[PDB]
Amino acid sequence: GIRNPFTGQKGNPYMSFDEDSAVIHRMATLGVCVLDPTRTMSLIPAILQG
Amino acid sequence: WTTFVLDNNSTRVVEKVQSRLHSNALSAGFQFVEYKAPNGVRVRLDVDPFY
Amino acid sequence: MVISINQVRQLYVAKALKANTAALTTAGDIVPKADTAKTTLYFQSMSPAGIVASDKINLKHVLYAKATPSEALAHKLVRYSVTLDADVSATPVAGQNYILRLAFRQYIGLSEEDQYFKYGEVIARSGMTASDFYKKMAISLAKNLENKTESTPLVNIYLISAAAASTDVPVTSATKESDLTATDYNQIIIEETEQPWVLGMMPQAFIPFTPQFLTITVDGEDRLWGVATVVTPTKTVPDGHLIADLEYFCMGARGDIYRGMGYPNIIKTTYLVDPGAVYDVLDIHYFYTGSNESVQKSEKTITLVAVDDGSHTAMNALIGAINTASGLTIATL
Amino acid sequence: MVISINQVRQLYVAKALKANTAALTTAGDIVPKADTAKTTLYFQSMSPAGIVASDKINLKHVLYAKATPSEALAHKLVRYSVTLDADVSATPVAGQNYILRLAFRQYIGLSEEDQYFKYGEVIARSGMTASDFYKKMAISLAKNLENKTESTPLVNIYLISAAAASTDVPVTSATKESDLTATDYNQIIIEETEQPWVLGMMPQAFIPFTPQFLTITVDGEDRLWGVATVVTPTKTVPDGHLIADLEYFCMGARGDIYRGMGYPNIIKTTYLVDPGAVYDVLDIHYFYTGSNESVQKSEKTITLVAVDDGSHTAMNALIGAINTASGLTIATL
Amino acid sequence: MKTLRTLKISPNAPDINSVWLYKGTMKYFNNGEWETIG
Amino acid sequence: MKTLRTLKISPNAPDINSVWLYKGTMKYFNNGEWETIG
Ligand SMILES: [Mg+2]
Repeated sequence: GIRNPFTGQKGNPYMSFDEDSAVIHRMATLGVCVLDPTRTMSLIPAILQG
Repeated sequence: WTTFVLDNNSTRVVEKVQSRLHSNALSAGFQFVEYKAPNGVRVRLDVDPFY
Repeated sequence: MVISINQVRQLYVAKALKANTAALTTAGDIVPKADTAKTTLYFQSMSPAGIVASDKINLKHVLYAKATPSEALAHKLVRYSVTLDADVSATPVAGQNYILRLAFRQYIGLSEEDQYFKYGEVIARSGMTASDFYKKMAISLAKNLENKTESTPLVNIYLISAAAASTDVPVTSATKESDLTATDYNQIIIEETEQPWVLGMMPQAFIPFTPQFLTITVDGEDRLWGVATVVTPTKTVPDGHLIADLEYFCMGARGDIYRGMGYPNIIKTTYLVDPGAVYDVLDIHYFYTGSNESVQKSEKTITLVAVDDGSHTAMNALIGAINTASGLTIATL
Repeated sequence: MVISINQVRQLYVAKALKANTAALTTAGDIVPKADTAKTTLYFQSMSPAGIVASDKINLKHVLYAKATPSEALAHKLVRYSVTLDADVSATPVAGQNYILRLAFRQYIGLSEEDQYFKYGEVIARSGMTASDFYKKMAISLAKNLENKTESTPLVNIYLISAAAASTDVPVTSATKESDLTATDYNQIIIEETEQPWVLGMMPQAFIPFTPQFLTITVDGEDRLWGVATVVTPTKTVPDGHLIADLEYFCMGARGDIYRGMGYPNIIKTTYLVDPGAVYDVLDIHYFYTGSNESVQKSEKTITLVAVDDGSHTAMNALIGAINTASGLTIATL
Repeated sequence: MKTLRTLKISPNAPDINSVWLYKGTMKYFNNGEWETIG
Repeated sequence: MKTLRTLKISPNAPDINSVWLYKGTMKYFNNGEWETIG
């Protein structure tokens, strides 16, 4: 709105709302590939299955 | 530890000494001052005569 | 799937019998047409976009015409009874680890060298009876083989009590020890499972296995613990998946050889078979030869597919129409 | 404690619901006020410095309105029962060292990575009965634990004899073997202990734990000697310590923020909620939407607290007066 | 076929791979429990 | 805790650190004497 505590900018040419607050927004995109899952063996205890 | 037999070449609980009484004259004695638990836990003795 | 051919194989769906060419109204029809002098036979089938015919079967040049039921095209899911070999020990011994290995033989691939080994294991305690062992082992095998994580269904595992002796109780990864409350368990049966299937892209196959036992020490000797014997199978896979994949291949002979290759632009062949209905298969196999020095023949075959209801009403009516119209002695199944 | 808010949280204390204004004379009274067309709603509450009227709730702009029966805010102290299971041995094996490792967590820390361990050890004898083992283990538990001269201990150790089966004998560090004269002890109970609480500086926290066992050998194999099963709790913590911390924070959303920082020069804000009684809660969460450019909502909430006499009478009189004046339908508990 | 090299006299269960000699009993490990001779 | 390692077959008694076997009788050194097992 009026001030921006994330940068320190008192005054606003382009206001987003009028309630004198500031919301940060972040986005990201991630991803993990496993080519072959028969090349990883595993022994898990049976109380971890569910 | 039935698995591992504790011999004389590594423990040395009796040792050859030099004396006038016999050529192959032998000592006797041993003591443990350390235990080494699994996953890196080593305990060492420190004897304070204050105790 | 992809099949092998004797120089051609073409399929026509016999969803109905209309007995003359004028009654070809709805899709899936068939009319076995032949002349009054029985020398050529052909089938007028109703395509989804018009009337089409078959090749003119020379009735003096047929080699065999044998129709099979739906129960000759069902793969029986094989079973294996896991029991305690009483020559070793009728009771579970008080100390040993009782591990059972399941040796699959065609995992992912088509070879016998692409194996897969899953395990189920019970630490046997003092006072454990024979039935308490089967209660703990069919749970420990189900949490390995019938979990919600495995990409393919490996085996279906059942338990048989001594009071029923035929009725199977299903165990899964969610089966708790209070669900199985019976002190008369005498075997653990490990049955094959049907694989997931996509029309024309993923064929129908199975993963065969062998329950192999690990060794336990009775006395001072390591006595292979258990015995695993084959039981006569009870559950059979349906026929409709093998016949849905059989038309998809045989429509490419009379049609476009590629099916979806390059997709902005395909000629969509509309099929007429249901993968959830059982069918019957009739195969008139023949050849062609001309009256000259070319005595070499060109073998062919024609598959007909009609729906099966258990009493074979549509196929025997299809056989009975071909036999009187063409003069061929096809065996009514 | 500090809480998370939806841009504000305002708390008002309901001690006695008078009928209207000029009847509010003592500190802590309240009356919900509204108009004849049921447009706005506000609570005129008597602060100890005068009448303080709350924020006006626009009745078209209410998200929810729900109340809490004050038994949904009481913490239950978990009880574990330590018994020698009949699977391993119902009697103590004459040569084995029985060590019980209590695995505590969150100790004088805020995370579960701050773990603490207390113990209890009894080496059994040849004529060792099971009931004398539960007598001797609990005293050895009361020596490693229950020795804090400074503060109250982490857990409470009890003993239940089989002749009583419902009344627990308390075991403390003063308790010797001769004080426990019963011969039928069958379990050891490890109850949680209510941690210290001061108003506005330390919250109500707890130290969770899990009684764990070290392996004894019976038939040459290392087995866990006992089982720790959780039974239903019998002793609960009342609601006095959570609600007084809630008034400590939501009186700083209206009044003084500097709650005892520059210590001679403070504003002494009197608190109305006493920690020696249980308290119901009623929440009203609303918003405000402006005209023609400011459509964004500034969401708010109003919390009301009233003393609970067990029968939920003082809260039901408060909900019964809001539903008449404002017209909302809050569930009377 | 199952070799036991040593014998241990003890009032406790000594070890799985040894002979437990009490006063008038000779126990050894067999089938998950201690089988007495004689 | 006293670990016996050897078994000796002799018509007379061997040392206290071995087990005595003769004609069908097992004896080992317990309570200061040779005690029969059976
Ligand atoms: Mg893997």
